[PDB]
Amino acid sequence: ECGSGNFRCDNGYCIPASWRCDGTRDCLDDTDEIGCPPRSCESGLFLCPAEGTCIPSSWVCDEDKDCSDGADEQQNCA
Amino acid sequence: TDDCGDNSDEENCVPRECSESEFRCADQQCIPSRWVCDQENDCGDNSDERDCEMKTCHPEHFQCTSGHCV
Amino acid sequence: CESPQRFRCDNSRCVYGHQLCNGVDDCGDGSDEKEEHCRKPTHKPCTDTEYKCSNGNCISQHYVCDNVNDCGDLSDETGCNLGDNRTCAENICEQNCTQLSSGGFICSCRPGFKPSTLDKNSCQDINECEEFGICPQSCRNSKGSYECFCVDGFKSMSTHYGERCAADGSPPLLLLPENVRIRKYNTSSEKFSEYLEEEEHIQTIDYDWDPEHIGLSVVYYTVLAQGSQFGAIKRAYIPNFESGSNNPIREVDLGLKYLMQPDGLAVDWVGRHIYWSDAKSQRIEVATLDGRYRKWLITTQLDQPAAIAVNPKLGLMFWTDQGKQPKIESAWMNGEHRSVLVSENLGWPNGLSIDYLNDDRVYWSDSKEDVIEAIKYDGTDRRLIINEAMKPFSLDIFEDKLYWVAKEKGEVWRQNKFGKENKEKVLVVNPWLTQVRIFHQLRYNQSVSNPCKQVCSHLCLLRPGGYSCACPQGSDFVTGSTVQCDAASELPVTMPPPCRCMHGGNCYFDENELPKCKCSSGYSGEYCEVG
Ligand SMILES: *[C@@H]1O[C@H](CO)[C@@H](O[C@@H]2O[C@H](CO)[C@@H](O)[C@H](O[C@@H]3O[C@H](CO)[C@@H](O)[C@H](O)[C@@H]3O)[C@H]2NC(C)=O)[C@H](O)[C@H]1NC(C)=O
Ligand SMILES: *[C@@H]1O[C@H](CO)[C@@H](O[C@@H]2O[C@H](CO)[C@@H](O)[C@H](O)[C@H]2NC(C)=O)[C@H](O)[C@H]1NC(C)=O
Ligand SMILES: *[C@@H]1O[C@H](CO)[C@@H](O)[C@H](O)[C@H]1NC(C)=O
Ligand SMILES: *[C@H]1O[C@H](CO)[C@H](O)[C@H](O)[C@H]1NC(C)=O
Ligand SMILES: [Ca+2]
Ligand SMILES: [Ca+2]
Ligand SMILES: [Ca+2]
Ligand SMILES: [Ca+2]
Ligand SMILES: [Ca+2]
Ligand SMILES: [Ca+2]
Repeated sequence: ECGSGNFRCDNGYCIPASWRCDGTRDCLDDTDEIGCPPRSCESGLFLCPAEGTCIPSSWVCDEDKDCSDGADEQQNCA
Repeated sequence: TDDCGDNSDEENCVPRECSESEFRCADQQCIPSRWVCDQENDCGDNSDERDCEMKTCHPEHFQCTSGHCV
Repeated sequence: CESPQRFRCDNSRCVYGHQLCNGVDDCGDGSDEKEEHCRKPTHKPCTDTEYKCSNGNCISQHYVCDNVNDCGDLSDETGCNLGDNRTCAENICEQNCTQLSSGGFICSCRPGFKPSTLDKNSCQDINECEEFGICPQSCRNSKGSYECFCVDGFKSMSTHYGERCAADGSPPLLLLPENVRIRKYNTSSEKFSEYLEEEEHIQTIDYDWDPEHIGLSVVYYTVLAQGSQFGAIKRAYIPNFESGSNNPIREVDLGLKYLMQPDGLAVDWVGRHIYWSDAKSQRIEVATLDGRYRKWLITTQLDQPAAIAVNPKLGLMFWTDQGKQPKIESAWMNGEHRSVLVSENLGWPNGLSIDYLNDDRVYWSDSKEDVIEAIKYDGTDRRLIINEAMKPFSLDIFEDKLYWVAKEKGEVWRQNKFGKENKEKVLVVNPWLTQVRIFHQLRYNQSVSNPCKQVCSHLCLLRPGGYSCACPQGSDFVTGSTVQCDAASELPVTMPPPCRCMHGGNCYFDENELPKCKCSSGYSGEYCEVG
């Protein structure tokens, strides 16, 4: 084990906490960017996960392929 | 080698496989394994001498710091 | 000289039938190749008693919803719900609701929309951005509309036969390697200028844009093994400015000894590593830009590794094998997750290039099948771009055009990169020509941050969304650690000072061989910059 401020990767190598959720893998098993709180945007809007921009309830569930993933009509419109 | 006298044997020659103690040269030729990194050009273009900082020698051979076996 | 069958030109001579606006002046005043009467004079108004259908097919209302297709795409039958007890005022249809003569409401999807496929009387917007070559650089979707926006560093410039976006800087140079010399060529100035000379057995070229920001890029080049002497990977500065012949280029070997035929070389500008593929050694390996810490990367199932490429944005390397089993394989820069992209309908895949600015699409040149094809980086949507390419040897992509070398002709050829239009010839050089490469900064995105945290001891290779540690060949990690390796570190290699005389003047070696310029008329400074 190591210090309180160091996040431990499953293999035993422990990295600083600042490198959690930093946008880059650092663990060989990617665990520092896995299990990390996903992005979100303000009320009535949605973030298309594939490109990461705020889109409105005009286009989520507009019956068609408004997000770059094409997936709103099943992943949002459940 | 031209044996017939008219190169009949060597025409359309497919290079042979190497056997268990032979190394296949760059230009598809087989030589004794003991000729690899022996401080001499045996494959015609020193292709045997290529990149032997990263291999051990035979049990009875001493290895120079340059990778050659003596 | 009657308009319905003969084009009456301005000079009072008339032109027979289809010759009007065919691409060659049959009139003799230039107006034969003009818009006038030949180019789109009428746009077909149709009445309440017709439907001008989905594709412009105008058909009588009696045929609309009669259960017999006139329109071709069956759009005169779309919906076709029937009963005079029904009106458009009940609003079943999502958008262009209309009333028919028989049996009540009938409704079209708006131009730029198709019927919902899960139901009739409902329509989706077409995502036109999925169509290949609909926009030059970027596409944004809207309800039956889109925009051909282009990314930062590209000014929108209206052009002939469509709009494109400019280079926002100095016109691109081509690099043209021959066995004895590398040559430059300004695509706008259209002049050769001297560069690396008195060399021998050159084969391939890549560059790093201005690593020290002192206004000098560096090109890496390969020398083949000859007779009984090994090859080399060597590197030298090249001016980004207009200077040449007056600047003695000094070659330096990286010291990567035991090297035979490096037919493929690529420089990772983000990871500061150089990737090359030795055909004779049957491997593709990596080392730092100065030639230290050599590590074999991929050594299995390689017959004859051809030209390679790297995409630091996606952390994916690409390479081609032109042996008995031709294939195009991609992998991480670390060397894990090796996979085969395309292995069918392949001849001699010998030149490969990635379109960074267009969905990171991959193009390659086949010198045996005589074709150039493009595939998405994951390997779906294969389409031949240009055929009858006269055996392309090498290719590179820049702006809205694709460049290649027609090998035995020694010619450099150019074409729309989306497969449209017709081929163009740029210039003619020796059959010793072995590449074309566009020397420009927009060609390699310089604002791609290296994810490495300096943690790695010797090498910090890239991988998708991160990095990884490695150490030279014939060494291993210190037990229990995945960062430090037992091999002794080596100091970085010092590159000799370059010659820098921009607007003119001649370089000169002083007592300690430091370069110095004799400034020309009307210019001053240590490097003759301002005057
Ligand atoms: C070369 O690569 C760089 C990235 O290394 C590209 O820069 C990014 O381009 C996008 C395009 O629209 C911008 O949004 C990025 O700005 C950033 O956006 C995020 C949200 O997605 C914000 O959190 C940031 O604050 C910032 O606004 C931009 N990123 C950076 C670091 O510049 C660039 O487009 C690309 N260029 C070419 C020619 O390919
Ligand atoms: C390639 O040619 C172009 C001209 O077609 C050069 O661009 C000009 O270069 C001069 C050099 O003093 C500048 O002052 C001008 O402003 C440039 N004009 C344009 C249109 O931008 C370019 O420098 C040449 N490049 C090389 C290396 O030869
Ligand atoms: C519906 O179709 C007609 C052609 O029949 C067209 O002129 C009109 O603009 C469309 N409606 C809207 C709201 O655009
Ligand atoms: C060293 O290389 C020689 C020659 O190939 C033998 O293969 C030997 O077994 C190797 N030694 C070790 C310890 O791997
Ligand atoms: Ca991290
Ligand atoms: Ca939608
Ligand atoms: Ca030998
Ligand atoms: Ca004509
Ligand atoms: Ca009909
Ligand atoms: Ca659209």
